[PDB]
Amino acid sequence: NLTLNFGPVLRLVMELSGEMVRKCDPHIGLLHRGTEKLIEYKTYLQALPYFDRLDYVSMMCNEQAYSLAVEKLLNIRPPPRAQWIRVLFGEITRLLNHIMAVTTHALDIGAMTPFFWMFEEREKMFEFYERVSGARMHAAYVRPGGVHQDLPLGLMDDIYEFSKNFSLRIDELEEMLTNNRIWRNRTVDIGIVTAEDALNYGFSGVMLRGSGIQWDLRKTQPYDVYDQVEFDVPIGSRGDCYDRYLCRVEEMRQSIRIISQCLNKMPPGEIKVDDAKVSPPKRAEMKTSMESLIHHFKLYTEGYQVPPGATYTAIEAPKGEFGVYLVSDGSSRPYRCKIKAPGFAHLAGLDKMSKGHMLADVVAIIGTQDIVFGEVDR
Amino acid sequence: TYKYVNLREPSMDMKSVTDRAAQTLLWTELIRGLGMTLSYLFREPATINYPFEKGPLSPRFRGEHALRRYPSGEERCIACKLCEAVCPAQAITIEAEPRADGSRRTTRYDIDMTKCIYCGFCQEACPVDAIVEGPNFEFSTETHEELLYNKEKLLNNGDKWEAEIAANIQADYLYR
Amino acid sequence: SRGEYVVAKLDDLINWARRSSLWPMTFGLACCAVEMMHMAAPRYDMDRFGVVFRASPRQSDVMIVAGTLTNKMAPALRKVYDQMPEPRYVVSMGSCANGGGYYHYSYSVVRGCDRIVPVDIYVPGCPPTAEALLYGILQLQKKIKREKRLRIWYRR
Amino acid sequence: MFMINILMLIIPILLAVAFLTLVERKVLGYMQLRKGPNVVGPYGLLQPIADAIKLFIKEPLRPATSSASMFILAPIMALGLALTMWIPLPMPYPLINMNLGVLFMLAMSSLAVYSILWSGWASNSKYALIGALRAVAQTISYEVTLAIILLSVLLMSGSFTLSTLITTQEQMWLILPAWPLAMMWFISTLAETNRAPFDLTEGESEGFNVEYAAGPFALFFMAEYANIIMMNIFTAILFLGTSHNPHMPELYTINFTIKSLLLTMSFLWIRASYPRFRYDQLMHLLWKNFLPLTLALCMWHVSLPILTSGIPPQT
Amino acid sequence: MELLQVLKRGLQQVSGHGGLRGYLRVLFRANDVRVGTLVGEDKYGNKYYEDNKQFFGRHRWVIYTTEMNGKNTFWDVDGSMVPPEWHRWLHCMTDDP
Amino acid sequence: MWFEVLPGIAVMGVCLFIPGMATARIHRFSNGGKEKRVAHYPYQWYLMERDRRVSGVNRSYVSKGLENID
Amino acid sequence: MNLMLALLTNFTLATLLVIIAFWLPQLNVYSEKTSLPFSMKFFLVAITFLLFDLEIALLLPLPWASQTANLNTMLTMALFLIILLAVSLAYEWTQKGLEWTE
Ligand SMILES: CCCCCCCCCCCCCCCCCC(=O)OC[C@H](COP(=O)([O-])OCC[N+](C)(C)C)OC(=O)CCCCCCCCCCCCCCCCC
Ligand SMILES: CCCCCCCCCCCC(=O)OC[C@H](COP(=O)(O)OCC[N+](C)(C)C)OC(=O)CCCCCCCCCCC
Ligand code: SF4
Ligand code: SF4
Ligand code: SF4
Repeated sequence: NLTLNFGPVLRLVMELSGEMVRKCDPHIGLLHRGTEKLIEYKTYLQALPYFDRLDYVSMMCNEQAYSLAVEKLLNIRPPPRAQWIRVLFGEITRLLNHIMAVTTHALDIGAMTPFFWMFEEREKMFEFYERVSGARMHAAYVRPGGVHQDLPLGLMDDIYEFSKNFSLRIDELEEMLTNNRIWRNRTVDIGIVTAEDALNYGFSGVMLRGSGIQWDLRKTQPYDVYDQVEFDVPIGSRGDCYDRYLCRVEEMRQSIRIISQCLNKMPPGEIKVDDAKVSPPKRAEMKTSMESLIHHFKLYTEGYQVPPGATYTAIEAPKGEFGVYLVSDGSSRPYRCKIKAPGFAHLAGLDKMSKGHMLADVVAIIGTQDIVFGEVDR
Repeated sequence: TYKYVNLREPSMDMKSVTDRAAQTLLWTELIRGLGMTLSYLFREPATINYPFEKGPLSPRFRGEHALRRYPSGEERCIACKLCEAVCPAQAITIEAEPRADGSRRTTRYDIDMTKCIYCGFCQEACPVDAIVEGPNFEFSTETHEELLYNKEKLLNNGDKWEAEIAANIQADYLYR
Repeated sequence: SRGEYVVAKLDDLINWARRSSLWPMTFGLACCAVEMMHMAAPRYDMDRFGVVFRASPRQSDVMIVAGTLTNKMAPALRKVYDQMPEPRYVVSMGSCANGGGYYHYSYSVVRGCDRIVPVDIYVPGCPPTAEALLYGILQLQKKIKREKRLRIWYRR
Repeated sequence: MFMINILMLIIPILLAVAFLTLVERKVLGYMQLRKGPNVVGPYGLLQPIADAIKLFIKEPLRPATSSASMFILAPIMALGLALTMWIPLPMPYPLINMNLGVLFMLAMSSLAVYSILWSGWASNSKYALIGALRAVAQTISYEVTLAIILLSVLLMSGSFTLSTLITTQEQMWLILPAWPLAMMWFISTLAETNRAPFDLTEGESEGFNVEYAAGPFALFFMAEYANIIMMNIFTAILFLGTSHNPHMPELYTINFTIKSLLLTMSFLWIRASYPRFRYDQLMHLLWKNFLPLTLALCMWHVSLPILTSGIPPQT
Repeated sequence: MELLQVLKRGLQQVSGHGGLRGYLRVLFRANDVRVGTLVGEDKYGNKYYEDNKQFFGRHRWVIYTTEMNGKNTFWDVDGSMVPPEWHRWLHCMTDDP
Repeated sequence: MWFEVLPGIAVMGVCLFIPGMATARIHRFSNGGKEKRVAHYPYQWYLMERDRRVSGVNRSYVSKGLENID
Repeated sequence: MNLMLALLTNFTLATLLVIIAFWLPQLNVYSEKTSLPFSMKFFLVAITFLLFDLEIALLLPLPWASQTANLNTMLTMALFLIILLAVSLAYEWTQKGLEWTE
């Protein structure tokens, strides 16, 4: 057969028989940076920014996974307002990831116009990030114990104004793709996964719901305040790229539904756990109280000690089940931090999903898995 | 709760089959796509006229690191190394000694701006608001060595941007 | 007039053309590529300066190294640079490409892309905002405007 | 006076091509919520000049080619034939008034497929040659519908002369009686010219000119963009005929030009709206959708004049 | 009619910039010929304008000075030429110039 | 705004207008103010050659009326 | 004579642009660089186009053929040729000849 080394950050070594794909062998590691080994040399607060940079399209959903794991070991609970902010920006982040997933997928197979319409919406959502953290992408805003700062006055009104119009933006995306026969030809019956294969290959997220499996960690194993919001889980029926595209577009509509409830049900209170041995005190009291300055000093040099133990904490990140197996030895630095990137199991199944398809279908299959190589390689 | 995205049966009554035949032969749904992009042609573009117009920012924006002073001109930094100990990228290098008048001040304060991840942890950890991230985001250089700031560059930034750093801190110090 | 004056106007014309048609080849390796995509998005619309969104490497005039350059990827990046027709410029975007950034002390990260290829503009940030990258492209255009290729040739 | 006439044809074609790149980049920009080139010159009018100068002073890219003579022949053939397809066009008076003008344009466009084929050979890249074979297969496939569709429209005109299409449409555009053919003719010109949604040669992650960069690449680009205008001018003469007043020829040219620009703009309009076909899917469009309908409509358009007593004149 | 008063705005931009020379200067220096309210001028010669009927992002802009610190900036303008006091107002970190 | 696309379209239109305007005016300049004679079939060519001989000058676009008849 | 002079100009102009485009770049004097398996489906599409092309050659003279007094004979032969061209397409279609899956 013909062997093609589609070099670059992905290197596909395919074995083509005519126009069909007989074997796809992804070569990864072109973005492997040793994140897991670096985390062992950092305190728990110092390792938080490393998680913005794994799935760098869903930055504030990666922080939440790490924060839930450290909080579980710490045996603390973030305050209720901090949990609504974490569920509000979890869904804003899911809109960010699903815009990048659908439109980049569309741009790969030719449709270049929806990318520019929706990346203006991403630009406005990057402003919400920058008004709570000061950074457009790598906020480092969700932390063990809550969030760094409180929402500035006027943000929630600006989130409301953005959310009113966003359904119309999705409807314009659907006027270009959903019924367009050319798009349906590129996605329908492409990359079919049986529900039993999807479970055994470690798939998660819409890679399961696209095959009809009724599973969503936000509803089966809820975290923060997802048990207090009402939304629907879109389920596919054919297991193909088209159904996975409709699940993602429908999840954006449900994210707007959740954002509508977070804005109304946002409670008052503080935004980080009122325990100064875990969360630093306010600067006003760090400059007046002896205890506060001691605890500020030691939380920013040594860090908080975490009891010995090991947790596997997972969330329903936009890409899929994102989790961390975090091992504490009692000190202020993690002993082990294994990162479970959902795309790692998905991309491992590209070979199976590409059997019996043409070379141009491999581009559509990689798009439907929603692969970002920050998390695949870590 | 859940919903089905693609679990509908197309009608087989003659009218519906002919409605689908018209769509296939007369390209009706491909012509809605043309209508949706003709709409955008007559919408005003979202482009701004950079560099004469700038993208909006907030007082929390994290930009170029800078070293500040008290209203008397005395440096705020008292060489405590909390910023150095918390920098995730290990980008701060500090050395200190007793100044000529007995004060506790740095003889070295370097930031490798190519190691820095612009995270703002240093300005969180400083008890005297000495090191901050100013609002500047236009300091691209032509050589790698211009991004290795020493204490003079950082003090120059503070004198250069104090008028704007002070007003950004005044607008946001009550949230921190 | 003097020969320098005549050959200085031709220098301006070719300098003007080259900075008005900067076609970039973006090595999108990590998160800094998202901000590169935001510079092409409507708000900044890099295509209005003449900077096409994405050109093929053999048609490209500038290479934007936007992300972490790992040892495994280093030889690939050099090969693309060696195949760029001249004149060719490199823009280092973000801390990872500048000096390794957050992963400077890693066993599998090149400590700055300027160990593999020569760099013309360094753009600081993690990531630089789309406006900061645009400010760096407009600085590369100003750097092309100051070239004196024909003056050096004339005075040789 | 004839040599002046040729230059009054060649030069404006290349300037029309030059500023079609600008118009394409702005039109896509405004459909994409952008602005497009608006810095280099006022409203971007100097952007085409900047690109031209830049390309023609960039370092040559030519690697080792096995048929260097074939490397130079492909751009010459592509650009020589692209200009040669303009000489019979009535606008309203043709440069070369041919009795068989329609056949002449089919013949010349069936030779431009050699430029694709020769460039694939002269690239010394087994993966560039595969790309050229796909590009050739698509082009010749859609030449079948162009000839049969064109033959069906001439059975109402009565001759292969391009100027007789003006007379045939003096009462009514041929699109009204032949809109089914116009629909397929129009899409064939897209596939023939390798434009979106049929530009699988630009499947970056999914061209044969890669071995050309700057210089010769600029010439292939001009040939391709010159054919888009020519095809859309051919479409206007064939299905949107303009009234010709012998005493005011310039009235024809204004109306004829406006039609040919709108059709050219619609090519940009289409490129901004759709994803692209797989290679097999654009073949199945031709062999299993267009060809069955084109053959059926050729039978109908041979018999229709006979059964209505509407056979056109031979002269 | 709205069609006519669109052309009124087009002409009033020529006069709003001080004539044809001023209209051309702003067209070629800044690629924009909009007219806004003058908010202030800094000690380096940069003029700052405002138009709150424009959408957020284009409602504030600076026309850079033609000479700053002994450098000819007629064609060479830089985003870093904005002094810190106006930098805050130009990037919408505040509402008060 | 969308009307900023028009200046580029205007240049294309003028460039595409020249070929058809130039041909019309050059034909009338070269053929005594008349359209260029169309001869697609050999009968039309025979008459054009007959006009060239009748012209007195060797040009077929010079017509002779009822003034060469006695 | 006009057509001969028209073709000469177009290819001479194209030839001049090609050579200068190859040589005009070669004055910057840049630094020295110092640096298929046969598919039977591509052949079948090329052959099928040829046989359809030869049928199109026989159909091209139809505009002239409709000016004859034997219209009953001409229309029969014209429809016979087009129909036989459809039969070829039907035959290749049913024999999996138009497919691209291996
Ligand atoms: C008494 C009357 C007797 C004579 C009547 C003769 C006519 C009768 C009516 C015939 C039906 C009309 C035929 C139309 C052509 C159908 C072609 C076809 O096969 O379509 C299905 C084809 C294929 O449809 P499909 O992909 O969904 O699949 C069909 C077959 N199955 C389902 C089995 C797989 O669709 C297309 O052709 C779309 C091609 C892509 C188009 C992208 C560009 C769109 C641009 C839109 C603008 C076009 C404007 C055109 C105007 C130009 C003006 C100059
Ligand atoms: C006779 C030899 C042929 C070349 C003729 C000169 C063309 C090159 C100059 C334009 C680029 C330029 O100069 O850039 C833009 C300039 C301003 O440049 P600046 O910032 O003042 O330059 C600073 C000094 N530098 C450049 C060394 C760093 O805008 C102008 O006012 C130019 C607009 C008028 C251009 C008219 C062109 C007419 C020639 C057409 C046929 C070639
Ligand atoms: S912003 Fe972050 S990376 Fe930069 S110096 Fe401060 S702590 Fe270090
Ligand atoms: S900048 Fe602040 S935290 Fe760092 S050494 Fe000085 S006083 Fe301590
Ligand atoms: S510099 Fe920052 S944003 Fe850019 S690739 Fe590295 S970690 Fe990501």
